[PDB]
Order: sequence, then C-alpha cells, then structure tokens
Amino acid sequence: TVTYTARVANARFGGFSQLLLLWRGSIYKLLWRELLCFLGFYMALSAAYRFVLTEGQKRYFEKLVIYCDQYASLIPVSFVLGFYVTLVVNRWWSQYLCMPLPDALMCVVAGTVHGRDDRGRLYRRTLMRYAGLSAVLILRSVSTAVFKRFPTIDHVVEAGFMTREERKKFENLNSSYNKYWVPCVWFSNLAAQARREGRIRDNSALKLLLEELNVFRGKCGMLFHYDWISVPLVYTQVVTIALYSYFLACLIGRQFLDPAQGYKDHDLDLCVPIFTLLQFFFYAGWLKVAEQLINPFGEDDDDFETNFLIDRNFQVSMLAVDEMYDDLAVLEKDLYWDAAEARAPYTAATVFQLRQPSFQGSTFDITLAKEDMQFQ
Amino acid sequence: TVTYTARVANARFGGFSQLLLLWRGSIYKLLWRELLCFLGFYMALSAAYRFVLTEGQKRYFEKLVIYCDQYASLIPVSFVLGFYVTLVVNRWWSQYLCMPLPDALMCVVAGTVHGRDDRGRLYRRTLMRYAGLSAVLILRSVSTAVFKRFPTIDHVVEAGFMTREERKKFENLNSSYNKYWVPCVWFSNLAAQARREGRIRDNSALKLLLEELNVFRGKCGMLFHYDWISVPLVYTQVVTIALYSYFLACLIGRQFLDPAQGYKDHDLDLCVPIFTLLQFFFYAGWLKVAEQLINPFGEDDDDFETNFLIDRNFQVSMLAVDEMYDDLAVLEKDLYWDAAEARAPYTAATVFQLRQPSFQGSTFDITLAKEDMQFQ
Amino acid sequence: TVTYTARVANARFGGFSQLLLLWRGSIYKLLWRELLCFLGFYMALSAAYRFVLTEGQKRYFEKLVIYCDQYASLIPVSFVLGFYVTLVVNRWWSQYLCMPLPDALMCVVAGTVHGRDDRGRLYRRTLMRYAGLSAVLILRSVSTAVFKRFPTIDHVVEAGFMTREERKKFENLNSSYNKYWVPCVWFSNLAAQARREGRIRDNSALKLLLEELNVFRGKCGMLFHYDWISVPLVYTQVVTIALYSYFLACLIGRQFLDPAQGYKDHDLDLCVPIFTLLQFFFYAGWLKVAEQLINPFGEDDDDFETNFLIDRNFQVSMLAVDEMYDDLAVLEKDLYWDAAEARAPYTAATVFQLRQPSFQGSTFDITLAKEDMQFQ
Amino acid sequence: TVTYTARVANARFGGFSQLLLLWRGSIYKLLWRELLCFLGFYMALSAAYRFVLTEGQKRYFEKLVIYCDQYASLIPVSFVLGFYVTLVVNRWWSQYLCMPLPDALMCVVAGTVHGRDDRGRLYRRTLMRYAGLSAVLILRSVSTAVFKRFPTIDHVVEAGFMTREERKKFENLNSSYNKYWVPCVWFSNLAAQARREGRIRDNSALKLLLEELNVFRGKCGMLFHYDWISVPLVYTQVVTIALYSYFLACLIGRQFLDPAQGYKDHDLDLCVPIFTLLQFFFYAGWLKVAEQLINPFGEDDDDFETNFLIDRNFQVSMLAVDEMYDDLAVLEKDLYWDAAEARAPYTAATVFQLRQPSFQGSTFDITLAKEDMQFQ
Amino acid sequence: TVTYTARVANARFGGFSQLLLLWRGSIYKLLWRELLCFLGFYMALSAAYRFVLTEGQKRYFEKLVIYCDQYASLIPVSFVLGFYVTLVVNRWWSQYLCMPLPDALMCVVAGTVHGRDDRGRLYRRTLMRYAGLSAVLILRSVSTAVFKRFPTIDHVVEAGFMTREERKKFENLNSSYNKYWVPCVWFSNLAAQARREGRIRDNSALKLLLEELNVFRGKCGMLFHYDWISVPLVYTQVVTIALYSYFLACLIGRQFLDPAQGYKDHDLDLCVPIFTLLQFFFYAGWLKVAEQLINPFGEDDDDFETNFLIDRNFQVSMLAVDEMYDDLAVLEKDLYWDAAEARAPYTAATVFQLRQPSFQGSTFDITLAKEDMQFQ
Ligand SMILES: [Cl-]
Repeated sequence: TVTYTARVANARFGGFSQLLLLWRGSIYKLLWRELLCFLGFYMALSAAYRFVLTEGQKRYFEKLVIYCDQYASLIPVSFVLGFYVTLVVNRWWSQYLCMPLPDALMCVVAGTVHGRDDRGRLYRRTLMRYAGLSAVLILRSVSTAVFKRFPTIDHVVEAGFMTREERKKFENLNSSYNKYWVPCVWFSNLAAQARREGRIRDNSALKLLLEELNVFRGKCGMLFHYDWISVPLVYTQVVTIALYSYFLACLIGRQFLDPAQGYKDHDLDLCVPIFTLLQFFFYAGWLKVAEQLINPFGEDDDDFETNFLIDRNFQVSMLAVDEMYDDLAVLEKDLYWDAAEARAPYTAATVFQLRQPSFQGSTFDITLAKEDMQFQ
Repeated sequence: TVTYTARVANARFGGFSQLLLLWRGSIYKLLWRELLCFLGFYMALSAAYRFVLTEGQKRYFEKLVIYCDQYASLIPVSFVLGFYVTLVVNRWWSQYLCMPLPDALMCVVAGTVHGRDDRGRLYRRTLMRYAGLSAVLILRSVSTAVFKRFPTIDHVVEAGFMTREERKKFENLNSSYNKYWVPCVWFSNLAAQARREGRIRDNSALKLLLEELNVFRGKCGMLFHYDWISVPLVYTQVVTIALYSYFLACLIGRQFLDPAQGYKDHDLDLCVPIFTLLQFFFYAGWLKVAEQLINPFGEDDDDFETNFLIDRNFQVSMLAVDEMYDDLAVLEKDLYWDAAEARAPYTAATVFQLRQPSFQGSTFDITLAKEDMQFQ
Repeated sequence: TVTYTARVANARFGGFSQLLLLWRGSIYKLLWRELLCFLGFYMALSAAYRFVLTEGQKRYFEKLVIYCDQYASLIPVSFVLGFYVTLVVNRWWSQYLCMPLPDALMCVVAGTVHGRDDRGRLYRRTLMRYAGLSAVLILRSVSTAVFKRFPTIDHVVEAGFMTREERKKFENLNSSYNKYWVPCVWFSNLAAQARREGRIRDNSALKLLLEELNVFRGKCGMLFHYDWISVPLVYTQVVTIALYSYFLACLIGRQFLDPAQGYKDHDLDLCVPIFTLLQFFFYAGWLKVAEQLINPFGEDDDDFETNFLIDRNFQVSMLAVDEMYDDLAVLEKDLYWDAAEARAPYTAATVFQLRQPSFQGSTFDITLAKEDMQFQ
Repeated sequence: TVTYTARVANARFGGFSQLLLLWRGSIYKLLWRELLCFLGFYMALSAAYRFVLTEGQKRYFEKLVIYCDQYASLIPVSFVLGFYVTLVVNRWWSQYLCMPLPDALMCVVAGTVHGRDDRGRLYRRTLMRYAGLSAVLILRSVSTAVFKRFPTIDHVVEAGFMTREERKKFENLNSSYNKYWVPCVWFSNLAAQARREGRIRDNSALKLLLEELNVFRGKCGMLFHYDWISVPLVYTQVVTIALYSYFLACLIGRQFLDPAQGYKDHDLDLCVPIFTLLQFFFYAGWLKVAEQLINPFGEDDDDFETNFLIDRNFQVSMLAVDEMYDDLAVLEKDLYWDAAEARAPYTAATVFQLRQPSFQGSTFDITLAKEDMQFQ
Repeated sequence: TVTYTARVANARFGGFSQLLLLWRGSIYKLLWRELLCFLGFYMALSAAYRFVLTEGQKRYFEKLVIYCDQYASLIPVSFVLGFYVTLVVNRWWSQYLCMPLPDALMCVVAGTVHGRDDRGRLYRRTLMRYAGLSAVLILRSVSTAVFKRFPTIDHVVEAGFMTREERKKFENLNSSYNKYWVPCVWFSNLAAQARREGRIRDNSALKLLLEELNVFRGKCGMLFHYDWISVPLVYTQVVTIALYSYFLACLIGRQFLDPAQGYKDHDLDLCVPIFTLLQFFFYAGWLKVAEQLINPFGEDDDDFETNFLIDRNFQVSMLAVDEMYDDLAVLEKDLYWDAAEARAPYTAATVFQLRQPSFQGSTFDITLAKEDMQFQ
C-alpha cells in the first residue's frame, strides 16, 4: 500500500499536482513500458511515411490516416472505462474490508475466557491462534505474497501458527477442498470445552464468542469468494478491446500528414503526438487502475500489506489475550471527577479551533415572532 | 466460473492484453457467431452495391448510406449499456452472495450439539443434512445445472440428501408452492428437540442455532426471489433495441462508397469495415456481459459452479460436525509462549516485504514546534 | 411479474434478440399507443408540408425544420434518463425486498411455541395469522391489486385473516392513522402470554420471536414509507419534460425536406422516419422502464404478484407451524454415515461438470524455487 | 410530501405526461420566477440588439453571439448534474430512513413491561414518551417546521412530551451540546429500574429493550449528523457555477441574429428562444431537484411531514403500549383450522389474477431425456 | 465543517445562487491562487503573441493554437471526474460515519453498571473514559488537528483521558503497532470484573456491553483503515493528469488569434478568456471537491470538527453515566393520560401544516364498484 494521506491532509497550492511527482505506486512506474511501445509503433509508422513510401503510397497512407481518425471515439470508451473501473474499485475496497481481523475476537476472549493460571492462558492463546491460523490458511490461498511466505503447510507449522499435533489432525481430515475453515471448527469445539469447564462463565458469553467467530470466519470465506469469482472475464476483455481499438485508431489517425498536401486539420507537423501521448497516458492509466486493483493481494507497491497484517494481528491478539488479561490499573478518580463539565485543554497550535460556535442544529437562529409562537 | 485471478496477480507488461488470448469464458467464444452474421449481412449489401445495382440504384444506395450514417449514435447507446450492464453485474454479484453456505451453521452445530455417541452424531449430521437439503431443493429450482443433476425428488433421495421417510413426509405436505423451506422447519423442530433432550445445553445455544438457521434460510429465499423477479423485461428489450438499431444504422451507413463519386468522408474503400467490426465487437460484447450474467446458474463456462458447491458444502459440513466433533489436539504451549512479542519468519523470497516502515498513522511525521505544543 | 429467467439460462445465438419477440410485459405492449401518436403527428406535419403549404410557407417550414434539428440533443437526455431510471430501478428492487415474508417467523414459531394440544396449535396458528394479517393490512394500503381483493375490512374478516372479535377490537382502537401495525402488537402480547404460560420455554426464545417480529414489522413499515415518499415529483417532471422536448425537436426537425431545395443533409426523402421512430422507441421505452417500476404494486403484467404472495405466505406459514410441528421422521443414519468423504452422484447429463479442477485458491500453481522458500 | 403513487399505479396512455399537469410540488411552482428572469434578460438583450445598437454595434454583437454559442456545452454540465443530483437524492432518502420511529420500541414495550395497574401503565407510557421526546428534541433541532411548532423547551413541556420535573432535570444538566440524547438515558435508567422491580420479567427482555433503544437513538444521532454535515459546499458551488455559466453562454449565444447578415445557423428569427427555454427548464429544474432535496425538513410541499409524523408516532405508541396492553381477543379457531390447505377468496375484480401458473422456479419446464437423467 | 443547511432550508428565489456568495469553505478560497496562475500563463502567452513574435512566428503560433484547440476534450475528462469525485465523496461520508461515538455505550453503561456509591461511579466513568481514550488514540493517529492537540502521549495523560498508572501499563506493552485498541481491551477486562463483582447484574447485560464495545472499537479500526488505504494513488494521478492536460490544451488553444488572419472561429478578440476561465473554475473546482474531501481530518474549514467531537463526546458521556445515573424524575401521569387519542397543539405559525389530509396509503381513493367487490 502506498499511503499518501499525509500529503493531502490540508489544502495545498496545486492540490494533487504535488502527487504527480510520486514514483512508488505511480502511473509512470506502471505505464512507461507501454507508453514507449505506443510511441515506438507511432514513430515507426511516421518514419515509414516520411522516408520509405513512394508518393502514391504516401497519398494512400494519408487517405488511411484521415479515415482512421474518424474512429478514434474517446466518448464510448470513456463510458465503459468509467463503469468498469468503478466496479473494480468498489470490489477492491470490499475485498479489503473482508480481511479477517482478530480485534473483536480478542476483546471478547480477553473478557470471557478466564484464569490467570497456565490453563487459562492456554485457552486464550489457543483460541486467538486458531483465528490467526484460519486467516493464514485463507491468505496463503488467495495472496501471492502470503503464499510465498508460507509455500507449504510445513512453513505454517514452523512459524508457530499450527502445532505438530494439529497438523496431523489437519492432514488426516479427508477433504479435497480448501481447509482454511478447519481452525474455526477447532475454535468452536475449544470454546464449548472452555464453557463446559467453566472457563467461560456463562452461556451468553459462549454465544458472543461463537457470534464473533462466525463474523471472522465469514470474512475468511468472503476472501475465498473474491479470489474465486473474478470480475467476469468477458467484461474485462470487452473493456480491453475497446481501449486497444481506440489506441489502434489513434496510432494511425494521429499521424502527422504533409502540410503541403493541404488536408483539413493537417497543417502543423509536430513530429511528436504530444496530446495523443497524453491521451494515451490518461486512458491506459485509467484502465491500469483496474489492472492494479483487480487482484490486490500480490507483492506490488499498492497491493495490501497482507504479511504485515498477519504479523500485526498475531502479535496484537497474543498481547491482548495473554499479557493484558486481568491486568487493569487500579480504579482511580479521573481528572474531571469533581468537574461538573469536562473539556481537555488545547495546544497553542490548536486553540484557534475553539471560538467556532458550537453547532446545536440548523434551526437555532430562526428567531420566530411572538404572536406566531402561541399554541392554537 | 472462469478464474483468472492468478493471471492478474502482479503487474505484467501489457496488463489485460494477456487476457485477450483466453478462449474459455471469452468474448470470442460468445460472439463469433453474431460477428460472422453481421459481417455476412454487411458483405451481402456490399456485394449487391458493387455487382448488382444499376448506376441509378447505386446513386440511391449512396444517398441511403450517407443518410443512415447520421444515425449511428454510439453516445446514447453507450449510456444505456453502461447503466443497464452495471445493474446486471451488481445483481449477479448479489445473487452469488445469496448462495446458502453451511459453514456458519456447521461451526455452531459442532460447538452446541453434543454427544460422542451415535445419537449425538445423528443429531449433528441430520441438522447439517437438512441445511444441505434446503440448499439442494432451492438450487434445483433455480439452476439448470443442479436441476439436470436432480431432475426429480427421487434423485434427491437416492443421492442421500433426503431419506425415504422424509420424502413421504415431504410429499404428503399439501402445498402447491415450492417446498425448499420444508427442511428448515425440520431443522427448527429437531433443534428444539435436541434442546429438550439436553443435547443442546443452553437456551442461548438454541437461539444461536435458530439465528444461523434463518440466515441460511434467508439466503435460500433470496435465491428464489432472484430467480423469480427478473431484471424488468421492458428494460432488457429497450437496451437490446438500442443496440440492434445502432447495428442496423452501421450495417448500412458504414458501407464503403465509390470514391469516384467524391462524397465527403468516402474516399478510401477498404472492402472490410475493420473499425466498424471492432465497434460491433465492443458494443455487442458489452451487452453480452449482461446476457451471460443475467442468469448465472446455468451450465456455461463462467456460470457459478453450483454442483461443485453442493458437493463441497455437503462434504465439509459432514466432516465439521461429525469427524471433527470434540477432537481437539491437546492444549499445548505455542512457539511464542515465552516471547513477549511475536513474529513468524519470512522466506528469502518475501523478506523484502520487511524493512517497509510499519505504518502507525498519517499524523506521525508532522514534527510540531515546541512552543506550539504547550497546552493553553 | 413476467419471468424470463428460463429463456436466458444458457448462452443462445442472438442473446436477448429472442426476448425481442415477447409480448407480455413488453415495450411494444406499453408503447404502441404513444408510438402511433408520434407517427401520426409526424405524418400530419409531413402531409401539411407536402400538400397544403404554399411555396413560401414551404421555405419557412424548411427553415424551421433545419433550426429545430439543432436542438434534438440526445446526449443530456440520455444522461438524465440513465441516472433517473437507475434510481427508480434500485428503488423498485428495494421495495420488493421490503415485502414481509413469514418464513423466518414460521421457523422460530415452529421451534419455540410448544404443545401438540389444541391450545398450542391455537398459539402457533394465531401468531402466524397475526403476521399475515399485518401483511394484508399494509398490502391493501399500498397495492391496487390487494386492495381490490380486500376493498373493506369486512373482506379481511370473511377471508379469515381477522376474526370478528379481533375486528371489534381493531375498530374500537381510536386512531386516525393506518392500523397495519396493530396485529404486530397483538403478536407481541400473545408471545408474552405464551411465555408466561410456559408454551415458550425460555426467555431467549421469546427474545428471538420478538426480534423476528420486529424484522417483519419493519418490512411492513418500509412498504408504507415507499408508498408514501414518492420519487420526488419535481425530478419525474424534469425527466419527462426533457424527453418530451426531445420528441418535439425531433417531430419537427426530422421532417423530410424537399431534396430539390438542396439543403445540407436533406437529399433523401424516405417518407417514414425509420431511425427517428427507432430512437423514439428507445428513449420513450427507457422512460417507460421507470413508469412501469415507479409503482410495482398494481395489476400490470410485471407488477409484483402480491395476491399470490399473500396466498403462498398464509398457506406455507400455516403448514409450517401447524401440520409440521413436532412431526420429524425418526433420526436415521444417512447414506454417507460410514463414508469418510461424501459426494452425491451425477447424472449422465451433468457428469461433464466434473473433471473441472477443484478450485483451491489462486496461489496454488505458483511453484516457488527451493532456496527462495527457506525461512530467514 | 407530494404523494403521487396512486397516479402512477397502473400503466396509463402517456405515462408521466399526466404528472406534467400537477402544480403542488411541481417544477413550475419552483422555477417560474427564475424562468421569467432568464426570459427577461434574454429579451432585454434582444431588444437592445433590435432597437438600440448602431449597425457596427450590431455586427460586433453578432460576433459575440457566435463566439458565445461555442461555449454552451450541455455535455459536461449534464455529467456534473447527474452525479451531484444523484448524490443528493440518495442522501435525501437515507435521511428519511433515519427518522426515529417508535413502532419497534412499542412492540417490545407492549411485550415486556408488565402490569395492568397504574404503575405498569406509567412505566410503559413513560418509556414511549421518552422515545417520542428524544425524537421531538432532535427534530426541533434539524427541522424548521418542527422548530416553529416547538420554538422553546417550554412548548415541549406544555405539549406534554416533557413534564415539569423532567424539564428541571433537563435544564440543570450542565452541557453546552444538544441534549436530544438525554431522554434516551432516562429510558435506559427507567428500563433498568423496571427490571429491578420485576416489571420486566427477564434479563433477555431488558436486553431487547436496550437494543431497540439504541437503534432508535442511533437514528436520532444520524439525523443530527445529516443536519450538521452538509453536502460539501464546494461541490454545490461548483455545480451551480457550471449551470449558471451554461445559462450565461446561452443567454448570449442563443440570441436570434439578423438573417439578412447570412450567418451560418442564423437564418430564422423566432423572437422567442423556445428550445433554449425548454433547455433552461430542464437543466435548472434538474438542479432544483437537489435544491429541494438538500434540506428535506422544511415547510415546503414535498418536504417530509415531520409534524405529522410526530403526531402519528406519539398517538400510535401511546395506544400500543397503553390501550392495547394485554387486551387480546380470546384464542379461537381460525376459518382454515380444519382445512389442510388455505386460500382466501378473490373478488370478481381480482379473480383474473388467478389462473396465472404458480411460479415454482425457472428449471421446472426443462423436460430432460430419460437416459440423460440416470445417475453415473 | 461549513454548515449551510439553514440557508437551503426552504425554497428561495435563485436556489443555490445565494450560496455562491459564501467565502468560508468556498471554491473561491480554494481556487483563486490556481485561477490567477492559469490566467497569468494565458496572458503571458497572449502578450508574447501580441508583442514579441515576428510575423512568421505569429503564423506558426496560430497554427499551433488551432491544432491544440482540437484536443480540449471536456467530455472524457468530465467522465473521469464524475466517477472519481463520486468515489471520493462516498468514501468521505463513510469515513465520517466511522467516527466513534460513545452515545450507545453511554446508554448501556448508564443502564447496566450499577451503584450510587463511589465504586459504581468509578466503574461507569472509567468505562466511558476508556472508550473516549481509544477514540483519542485513533484520532490523533489519523487527524492532523487532533494530533496537534495531542502531539505526545504525555498530552493525553495531562488532558485526563489516560491516568499515570495507565500510561505505565500502556507504554510497557511491547508492541510496534498502533495501540489505539488497548483501552478497548481494558474496557472488556473492566466489564468482566464489574460483572464478577455484581455491578453488572446479569450476563445478558455484560453481553450487551461487549457488543457495543466492539461496535465502537470497529469504528475506530475503520478509521485506521481509511487512513491507511488511500484512494489508489494511480487513480488520483490519472484524474489529475487528465485535468492538467485539458488545461494545457486550453491555455494554448483558447488564445485569441488575430481576426485579420480570418481563421475559422477566430473573429472576435476579447483579450480575456471569460468562458475558458469559467470552464477552468468549473473543472478545477470539481477536482478540488475530491482534493478537499480525500483527507477530511485536517484543520481546513470544511474538515470534520474532530476536536469538537472529542470535547462533546467526553463531556456528554461523563454526564450520562455519572450525573444522570439513577436520577429519574418521579413517574407521573402525562398530559394525555386520560385522553383516548393524543395530539400536541400547533403554533399559529405551524397550524397550516394541519388540514393536509392524513395519508393512509395510496389505495384509499379507488372507489371500486359493488358487484366487483363480491368474493368469488
Ligand atoms: Cl442474545
């Protein structure tokens, strides 16, 4: 992920113009190769027309260029790109939202699975580890980066997400389908056991655990679905064909023709199709947006940092359910205990935010007349 | 389903251009027949104009071609295609999301319906089988592929989703409406029985089971609704008529006219309407997107693999609630038990993902001044 | 509702072209009258120009036609139609989703309201009848079809949804507002009574019943809201005015002018504005989409089959909570009891769906190198 | 709110054309003043050109008109209007959905807060009154109509939503922020008290009450958010500037020029810019859609009937929790008790809806062949 | 936030035209600098052409201007702006909706955490303070304004959101990741403790608290996600490049050429590109919409008032759970106790809202015929 939120935090002269100078995750990095290819084909045609063709071949080439220019219709292609890329961007954000995060589970497990002893620690850590393990199994199934981190289940074991006994059980399960869900069933069984032993003190707690389990497992499943059900291939081929047809029409019809021929709209020879090149950059980059986002789980600059998320999730969940279990600071009176109201101070750099009238609602400046406000 | 996620995983020179070479699920496979028909009509008209018509008939044909060219307006047709196809694509994804999946139920059933004995196994397996049976009943009602797998209820019985006693009960139910919901009521009754016998140990557990039951049953119902309430036929006819009218206007107005007549924009005879053909491919393919997706439950390449999902769901649910019931590996200390932090290693092929600064939030490089940070 | 899902199940040569031959629910059925009116006005103007006007009046008419042609701008009108019709279509689908369906309630009631005796039957049937009654009350308030089935509350009583004692209570309730919600309060009171008597065995069950009650009642309320809050009238008038202005501009500016006058783009007299007629069909039909969908509860071909849904819902709910209460087939071992795996067979017509590789995830063909997969 | 659902219930010749004759809530009512202003400016310019300017000033005016006509680009302005107005319309519907309605609470309170005595009545009525009071407080904060009904808290008290003791408590609360939430906290405290006294019989009931409380309170909060966070002012200014720039370009460039000058596309002097006027009506009305909907809580014709909703909600909630508490008709056998099936009759005016085949699913006419249906 | 809801409350002559006069949060404030730069470049080119270039250089400049004018295509750029800005606006609203608000928690805590004593006060205040503290930690991570208010954790402590003992615990937690979630785990542990001591009286109450905790914590997490996952940089660069390319094409191709040269569409020299300037204002402002909204957590006029929300949330939560705990006014009969119906009065300024017929549903004016309403 290429984060540039800090760069667009507060209004700056130029707006996004400053973002135009970024390389990592940039259109330039993604598009320079194709740009040069388009320019090379264009310049090869121009060179042929300028230095190879006979006079008659030149007149015919001019006829072809003029005819082809009529078909460089950016309107429809703009329509299709807009709709298709918007679909892809929305799908990409939804996928990111389907990443399984243990925070909700870790809150519930810290609050409901009890015991300072080793057995209670084992329960809490094992439940969170099962969640992380389901996450790892699915992510290695859908993400190139995570897979290359865990190319085999042996790696998952050596990395500590799965124990050896667990792998024996996992492997003996006779299923030809992806087993990412297996740790979630392990979680359910362990939670039921914890309740039976009384580590979970009430049935409502066990219900809360199972609910959050299924929220987490549902996110894992959603990741599988997004990996499996691509954007319809036919649609992608359609949009690509539209774009490439536009580029063909442009690479022929944007040729600079001899001004001495006096053709309409061919009076200036620039030798370099500057505006055609900018148009190519715009439209090809627009499609590149979809090309980047259609599979966000790779090793690219702006792909999701899935391995980072795995590390963070495991470390934080372990801390939450083990180090922080039943380790509160003593209840003490807060700074505003004796204060009827409460407002933390402001720094000198922020006190200006004050003195802005406190919004109460849009109606509170109407100033109605007396006789009008009398009840019937 | 034609999965091509692996092909668009990491940025590749050309982007989708590589997808243009795919046959299964492709625009080419879906469109070649119509393409050839359009070309045949176009070439028949051209042949008539070139070799049959008298001189006067040729002048009149030229007048008609010029007049018809004015009406080949791809702008509006692009609008309508964009909006309509987007609606269809969104509906298609929503339908896929309404496929009933037992994973949530199987987690709950593994965690809440107890007993290693045969009776407990019977309870768990029967509940999951009822879920799968509702799924089969609805899918055979809405999916051509599943129906051809289960053309009669006898097939459902022989396949083991419904027992003989159950079919007697199912058939005696006097209802003229689709009975896919019947196993969900069976599920509810059986769950209540399991609670009464104490196999379900608490009321909160029975509530969780019934909640997940209704989530699953609601997905089944949603499938029925999507099958029943088509995209409004009037809308589909409107978009089709717009497209075909464009194709008529093009098949006449894109004829190559005799350059010797010196008509404006008719100076080059290519004999093959290359750009018109590409435009036809683009627009007809764009509509084909909707045509493919409007009913995703058939036997086409990119239709949902419903029978595969049935197999997977049944096998996995059975495993989860029967083989994996109360079969945990012993609680054991994990690899990171004694480690204050925790981070699994990286493979040599992935360690580069490290050393990327750990994102903490966009504000954490601001570097405010000392006097500014003093509280008021 | 005009269901055509079966027609677009599997890819067919022509795609939607086959749908163009449908009459029920079709654009033709909805639009022929207006089409003929447009053609009649057009032909009346043409007849006047051809056979009534003096020479000078003809020159002036030609000037007017040429001027009016400049204003037949289908671009903006396409924009507004796209956005407005899309809003209407989405609203229409949301409305359909707000139809109250008893299936969830019937599952809960079958599972939670107990007793094979007459009193238990009375409880279950009465709860489901109250749900159906709320549905009937709201549907008769928002649907012309349902209202004409139940033009008075007396009809509701004679149809059995409301008893005589209930109507006395219903009518004595002093409320000037729509009383569709009254049976939902009756439901809540009866459920509380059932719990008090122990017919509902636990508080979590009563909570589940009340939750599903409010889901159902919320759907009823949503139907009321959709009936009350139209699409803003101003918006509808705006889109209609845009469309009609286009049609005026076309009915004047698409007149065939005398070719002997030699006006630009007026060289061919077809006597019939074929492409103008197709354009009218397209655009007027596009708006007709909204016109049909804006109120989906009437007696039209593609309106929702609300009366059918009432019949189905009542019959199915009654069956579920009465005939099927506590009437399970004996628990018996399933066909796959002794099978470690499980897969139902395939018919000869479907076995081809097999042998397609079982999708495990997009990463599982990467084939990493040995030294790359070593952990750091 | 201007309800016109009944007018568009069933297909009618002309479709929306009949809606064009409506005045209340209409584009005409909202736009006539601006229309006349545009026409007045246009006619003032035309009068100057026709009767004031010298010959040279006329040639220069003609040059200006021709130049200005090039910039009347309705395409982009159509784009921006489409996107912006769609955003506003969606926001408007979401706001309406955030109106707090007591129906869910009243169902729960009727079902869970017990006692026919005066104390039980006090509990139920007071809880519902607290909900209504929160609704009133927020609505008077966000709605001009409601505020003018309750310009001061004294009005709220005299209207009975807040008692005198409650106002003392409400006013003594030292908070500079809007206090609409205070009755929701009162509700929570009272509910906890009711449970403590046993008026609420179980903890699951109290939980249901608090859940529905927070749903209601969340809707109130959402109303505050929509009131506070306008559509970004910059966006609104952008769209307005685009529209007005188009109107400037049109008011100059749509001037009728002297045909004797023989300028291209200026050959007919109509003296009245009919199509320009229709275009103004269309585009200005399109923006008026947003202008009407951007704040739906005023006293306009099509603003939400917030005061009506207050009246209805209070009356209905009071009836539901007080008059209808524990006042069921005796459980009695329904009309279909002895009937295996069940279907209410149809009126002569609706029986035609019958005989339409009962939809069972799209697959149930496939008619597979015998040998194909054999299992492998 | 620049609230202008009160200005667009009721229809006003001109509609948004009055908003065009606003400075704070306005397009003018955001765009004047760029506007002047565009005008300066344009005027520098014009000055060069008018006063520096030789005659031949002038003919060549004219050729360049004419060629460049062909490429000022506002159509596609309008498409891309529409789609991209709409995505940004929707994301902005979603972000605002992810702001963590304690109101739901404070309702639950006031209702479920009991005791008038100091210990009960400590429990309630500490739980709400933990929620506020998580909110502060995340907001200082994602918001420039909040960060500059709390540049260091020491500020958080001195402001009273975190105690000294809590900071010791917070700092000793060995985690390299953002710790905003830590107070939510503290909350869970404290809630479990409160239940264990009986301050929380039932398990369903503790479950409700933990559910609302995770709703709140999920909002905090969502804020982190929105801060981290920018709108894809490639997309932003694409849209910016499209816009700037249009501005380049305009700054050259909108030059006023010498009318004495008699070029087509260059007959009037205005010296100031009025319409080009308006177009620049429109399009650049349209992009500015996204530029403003892409990061809404800064110190700009229309950024979210995050510090205000912190103050309000803390003060209100403290009041709700401490001052207002178990402090109800005595249950008393309401004004409408003895009234069968109930309707609060109207002010003279609002009674007109009455006499509008009370909407009962769209069907209730149909007036069916007698023989038609007979049941079959
Ligand atoms: Cl619960």
